[PDB]
Order: sequence, then structure tokens, then C-alpha cells
Amino acid sequence: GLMQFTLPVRLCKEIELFHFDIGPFENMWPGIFVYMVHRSCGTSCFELEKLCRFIMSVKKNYRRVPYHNWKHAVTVAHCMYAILQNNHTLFTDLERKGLLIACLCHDLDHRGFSNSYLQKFDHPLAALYSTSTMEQHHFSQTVSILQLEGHNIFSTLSSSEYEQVLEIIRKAIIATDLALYFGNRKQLEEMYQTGSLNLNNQSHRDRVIGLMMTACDLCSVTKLWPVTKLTANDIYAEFWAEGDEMKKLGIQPIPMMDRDKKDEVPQGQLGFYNAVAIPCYTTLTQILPPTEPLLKACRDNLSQWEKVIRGEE
Ligand SMILES: CC(C)(O)CNC(=O)c1ccncc1NC(=O)c1nc(C2CC2)ccc1Nc1cncnc1
Ligand SMILES: [Mg+2]
Ligand SMILES: [Zn+2]
Repeated sequence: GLMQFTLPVRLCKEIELFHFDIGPFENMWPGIFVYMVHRSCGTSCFELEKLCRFIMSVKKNYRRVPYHNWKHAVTVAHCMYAILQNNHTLFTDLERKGLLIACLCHDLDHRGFSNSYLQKFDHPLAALYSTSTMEQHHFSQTVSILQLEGHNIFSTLSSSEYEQVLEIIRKAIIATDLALYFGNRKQLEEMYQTGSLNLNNQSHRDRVIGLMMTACDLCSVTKLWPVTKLTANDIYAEFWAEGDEMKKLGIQPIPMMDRDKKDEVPQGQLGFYNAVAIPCYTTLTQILPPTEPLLKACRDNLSQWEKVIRGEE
């Protein structure tokens, strides 16, 4: 109980910043995660023995894909930490526990292929889950690992708190389906601009947690340029493999996913920053003002891609 996790000084300072990069040392990530739970939630939230075996079983069920991997899970969880640490008073005790675990688990057992390709491939998971195919699967893996012996990190919760948190996690994980993001933001946009946003209305919280989950999931666009630049290489590696698999089904893939169309990437990034990222982090800064850095970082990276197009790199 009186065992605290501590980090080297540079990490200890930088980890409180939105643009922290978790680093290339795999074996440091679990201690980084547990140090954030401890500071975001409390030392007493989770039995440390049960928490560690949950973290290690989650790590095990992430695959060796270029992007949707163990480092993405921990990277996204840290972005949720930064948001919770800069909005101290706005969240209950169950939301702080549920959301840090939701993010670590959000891409559990990703194969490196979108819901589109599962549907076109006719993968069994597309028969079982007709919308948010991957995302409902991710939740199912999270509940599986929660029910392995020695893995029930929530064992001290009541029947009803247990059900409240798994419900937080389910909605939290479903929201990471970007197809749901566009509508969800446009409803928060309106609500905020008519001034009907009510953080005591449970259906309004759900929407806001949803807008956070999108923000945290895309947070590699909100890092320093050399980190965002090199993370783009990893995300496109996945897109291009899926493009190749699309061609194998006899379907010309969209340009994003065609590796013969890498010339279009800088322009493709612009549309993404304009169509998705800048709006996500705009509406989040309107709802949670202390999250403004994520917008600024996003804007800086948009400006770096314009400099790639203008042949300045
Ligand atoms: C609506 C639609 C087509 O589904 C969304 N459209 C695109 O995703 C889209 C379109 C064109 N070109 C790239 C696209 N997508 C991305 O670039 C991207 N996507 C994701 C999540 C799967 C989505 C996360 C990060 C991303 N970029 C990035 C990541 N890390 C560092 N730098 C940049
Ligand atoms: Mg996902
Ligand atoms: Zn993700």
C-alpha cells in the first residue's frame, strides 16, 4: 500500500504534458501506466498484484501490427491521464478508473484492418457485430481478460458500480469507432452553441466521454512534429497492407490505402486535419478548456504538412 511508483525526473516532468512520448523501452510502459493510475485515481483504487496481471494479459493480447499495437494502447491511455489531470473536479471516481482501463483495452486484438475490410472480406466478426465490428470485439476481449482468474481489478466494487464501470468502458470503447465521431461532435457542437450542454445529464456526459475517447485515440496528431511525422509512417504501413488485401479481393482501394499513391499523402493528411482532427480538438477545448494544448499541437502539425506540400520539406 505504501509502495509508490516513481519515474526518472525528465519523464516525471514530461508525463504531465499532453505531448509526452512514452519512449521506445517496452518494459517501462507498464510502470508508466501504473504511475498514471496511482496519480489519476489513487494508490488504493486497484490491488497492485491484480492490476499488474491485468496490464500484462492486455499487453499479451495486442498483436505485432505497425500502428494498432501495445504502444498505441499506452499512448492513448496517457492522453486520457493528461485530460483527467487538467480537469480534476469534473469526473467521478468510477469514470477515472473506467476510462484509464477503457483506453488501455480500446484496440484489444486489432489485426490492422478497418471495419470496411472485415465486411468486404466477410469475416465471422462482421456476422456477429454488424456495426462498430472491431470496437465491439475490443470490448468482448476486455470482458474476457476481466474474467480470467486473478484479473478482476474491480473486485472491491458493488454489483451496481461494477455494472456502471463496465458500461462506462463499453460506451467509451464503442466511441473509438470514428464513424460515430462525426455525428457525436455535431450534437455536442449544437448543444454547446445553444447552451443546453448539461454535465449532470447522463446522456450529455456519455457524448463528452465519447468526444474525449476520439481525441485520445488520434492524439499522435497532437505530438511534436518529429513524433507525429514518424507515427504517420506506422499508420500508413497498416493502410497500405489493407489496400493490398483489398486488391486481393479484386477491389481497387481508396487512395489513402493504395501504396502506388504515396504522392497524395501530404494532401490526404490536410483533409484529415481539416475534416477530423482540428474539429475534434476544437469542440473538446470549447467543452474542456484546459485541453487547449491538444488543439495548438494539432494546428502546428497541420501547418507542418502544408510545409511538406509547399516543398519546404
Ligand atoms: C472518415 C474516414 C475516411 O474514415 C476518416 N479519414 C481518414 O482516416 C484519413 C483520410 C486520408 N488520409 C488519412 C486518414 N486517416 C489518418 O491519417 C489517421 N487515421 C486515424 C484513425 C483510423 C482513423 C488515426 C490517425 C491518422 N493520421 C495520423 C496518425 N498518426 C500520426 N499522424 C497522422
Ligand atoms: Mg480502434
Ligand atoms: Zn485506437
